[PDB]
Amino acid sequence: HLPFSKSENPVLSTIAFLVGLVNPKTVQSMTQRAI
Amino acid sequence: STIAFLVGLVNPKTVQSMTQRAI
Amino acid sequence: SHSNIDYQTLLANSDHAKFTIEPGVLPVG
Repeated sequence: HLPFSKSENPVLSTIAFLVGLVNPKTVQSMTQRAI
Repeated sequence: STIAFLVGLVNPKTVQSMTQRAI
Repeated sequence: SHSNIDYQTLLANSDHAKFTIEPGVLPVG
């Protein structure tokens, strides 16, 4: 990771953005006031 | 971090626990 | 009709005491 240079082994995948998007879509705040 | 503050024990991993790994 | 592939809706409800999961969320990590 970033707080852990030790990261999960991978050669072609997608991990962080995946859960990121899961939580994002979960928000349902179609007008999410944010960044 | 998740491991940087835990050893010989850990959160399970089948759900979205990596949220922890991005603490 | 179909596309060999299933999907999820957005109008169902919750017992609030479930015991089922599914790899449609990608908590990979």
